[PDB]
Amino acid sequence: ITSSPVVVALDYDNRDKALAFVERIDPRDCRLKVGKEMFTLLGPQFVRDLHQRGFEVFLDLKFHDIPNTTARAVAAAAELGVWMVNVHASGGARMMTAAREALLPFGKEAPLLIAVTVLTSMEASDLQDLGIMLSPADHAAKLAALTKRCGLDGVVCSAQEAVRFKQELGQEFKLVTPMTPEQAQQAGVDYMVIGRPVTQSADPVATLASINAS
Amino acid sequence: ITSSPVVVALDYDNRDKALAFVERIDPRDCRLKVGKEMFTLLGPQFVRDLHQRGFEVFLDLKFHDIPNTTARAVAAAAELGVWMVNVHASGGARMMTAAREALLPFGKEAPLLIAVTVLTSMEASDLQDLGIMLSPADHAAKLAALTKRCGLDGVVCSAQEAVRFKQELGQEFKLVTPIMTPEQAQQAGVDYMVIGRPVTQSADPVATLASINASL
Ligand code: NA
Ligand code: NA
Repeated sequence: ITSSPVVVALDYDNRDKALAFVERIDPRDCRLKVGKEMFTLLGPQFVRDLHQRGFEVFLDLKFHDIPNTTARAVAAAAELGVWMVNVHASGGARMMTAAREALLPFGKEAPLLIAVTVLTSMEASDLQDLGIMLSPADHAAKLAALTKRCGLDGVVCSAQEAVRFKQELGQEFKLVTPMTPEQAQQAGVDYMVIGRPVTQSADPVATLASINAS
Repeated sequence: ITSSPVVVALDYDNRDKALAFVERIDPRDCRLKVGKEMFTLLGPQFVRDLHQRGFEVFLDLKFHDIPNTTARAVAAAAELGVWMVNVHASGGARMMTAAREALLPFGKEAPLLIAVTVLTSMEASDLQDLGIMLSPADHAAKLAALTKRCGLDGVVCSAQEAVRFKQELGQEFKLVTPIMTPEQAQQAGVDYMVIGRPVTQSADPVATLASINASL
């Protein structure tokens, strides 16, 4: 297992460079996130290699499709054994319900099922283009609320909103964040994705130690 | 390369079933669509395996992420040599621009870059949960217009919007459709037509395809 809430983003262009960083660290100190870049390049096999090496994996593919296809993609993630997988709440309640129901047969050995609400990249201008008058946080709030209605395990959101979300949605609703690793823990966050501060550091392990220690 | 506008959806749950079907057909008669069902199970190597068999491939993963991540995913698809790849218009105009710019190094060898607008699964009630009061057809038209503004090659849409989108967006702008029949889809202006079970679960898929192509 691992006591850490830290998930280290592996956003590498190349297999060996990723694994050479992964050798330098220990499954006890963090989990790993595998996103669309490395998955499109290497496939589930890279996730298996991380599993061999003892790590738990957040498969961050942000599934956004019709309900049958998302349910089958999420079930494939569960068959792969990953620890967390995410879907777009923008896919709607039926799609999330279907992703949830696909995991029921896996029991307590299913990955956590997290919704992306509003991508951290989106400003209000981006939202106007798509016909969303609200602010990024009000729309994210509405999507988070829809996510909890469908019984998913939690949402991706800013640490700024952790306070507000743990309020409206409950303590057990997991908040994943893609404001210090101390300030965020106190404000509600459950797991913390951190990339370059760890992967571009000199002693990622010590950096890991330092974040963890707080 | 085939002259057929048919793209047969590979939505199997294992490699051997998929290959049993694919080895029955000829790459001159159709293209193949690989979506999340099979990419999450078998990864990019399955795409390379289909190319070894001579097929062109629509990688249907519907990338919806921040711009710099989508852009890397799109370039990974072009490095794979796929014929088509898609993204969600919902990711916004900067994500689509970043996707298009990721294909500039690949020149004429680049995949066609297509944006999903509204998934065919979404009814008005599914959209209202999200704060969209526009009808699906109108929300898709809005996303389709944004897609063309960003310089992408076309959109996924229903044959029911085909005539509309060709009027609004022009003959060059590609329409990929996933009840109207093939010939009627063509007549409406659809460029490429994804077809799944009618072919994959047919008695003789070689014969079902040939009948489809004959009407086109
Ligand atoms: Na995000
Ligand atoms: Na669709």
